[PDB]
Amino acid sequence: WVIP
Amino acid sequence: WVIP
Amino acid sequence: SCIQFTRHASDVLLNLNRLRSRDILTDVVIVVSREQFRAHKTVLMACSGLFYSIFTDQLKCNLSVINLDPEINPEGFCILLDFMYTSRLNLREGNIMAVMATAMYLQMEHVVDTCRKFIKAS
Amino acid sequence: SCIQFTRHASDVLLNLNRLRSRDILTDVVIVVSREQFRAHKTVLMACSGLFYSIFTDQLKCNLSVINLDPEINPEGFCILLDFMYTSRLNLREGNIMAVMATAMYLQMEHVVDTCRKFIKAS
Ligand SMILES: O=C1Cc2cc(Nc3cc(Cl)ncc3Cl)ccc2N1
Ligand SMILES: O=C1Cc2cc(Nc3cc(Cl)ncc3Cl)ccc2N1
Ligand SMILES: [Cl-]
Ligand SMILES: [Cl-]
Repeated sequence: WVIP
Repeated sequence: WVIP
Repeated sequence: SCIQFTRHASDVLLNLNRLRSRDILTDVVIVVSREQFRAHKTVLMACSGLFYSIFTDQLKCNLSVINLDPEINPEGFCILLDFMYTSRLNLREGNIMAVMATAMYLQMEHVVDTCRKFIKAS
Repeated sequence: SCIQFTRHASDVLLNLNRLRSRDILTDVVIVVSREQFRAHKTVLMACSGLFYSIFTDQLKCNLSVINLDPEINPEGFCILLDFMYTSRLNLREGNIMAVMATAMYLQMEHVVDTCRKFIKAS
């Protein structure tokens, strides 16, 4: 999971 | 396009 | 010896979401309490262990309406349906419990994992 | 303020390809000369300008069989259908001309672009  |  | 187009899967998902927003080729309505959500059975199956089981059933595969368990929160379902079609999860302090519970019921293991991690941190 | 799961789109496409290999929820047969190819209309639309136009047509959207132009090569179509479901293109010296021609007809602009580049190099 990432910060888009 | 890439070499997978 | 194939070549690969890096953005292909993302572009496919983006176009499937555009079809969903325009209600094109949607073949099922998911009923969550009073709320109704139109979708594509194949996308639901690709994202959820529960929908995979439902639509591979020789009888349920032909249903145009699926009613979820009355304990399921429509907002939690909406957030998860958006994630299915975009890879983006709107996880907030006020919805995390309903999102984790809905993801556990829908059998969306990666969403359950990030919810458990975010809850543990607080 | 969403979070994003990097592998989600690829995992969705992988599961849609698994459904295709097992002939699950396929809703159309594409006829190319004597050859028949089963697929999901939504995936075909998401990948091809031609299938997007066909299945948004109020009459053609309901057809279970689509016959392609007799000039279309079944192998070129097969290579492109595999690319739609995997992001992987089996581009070879012996098939590049048939693949480019089929991609132009199907309106798959990124495939047309790499075919033109690979032809130019030789
Ligand atoms: O967390 C999850 C997400 C998920 C998706 C699917 N859907 C498929 C799985 C396979 Cl092997 N082939 C085809 C499909 Cl559509 C099943 C279980 C789960 N669990
Ligand atoms: O090279 C290409 C690939 C492609 C895909 C699609 N399919 C869509 C486009 C839009 Cl805007 N919304 C929904 C869909 Cl399914 C149309 C044209 C082309 N050209
Ligand atoms: Cl997931
Ligand atoms: Cl393309």
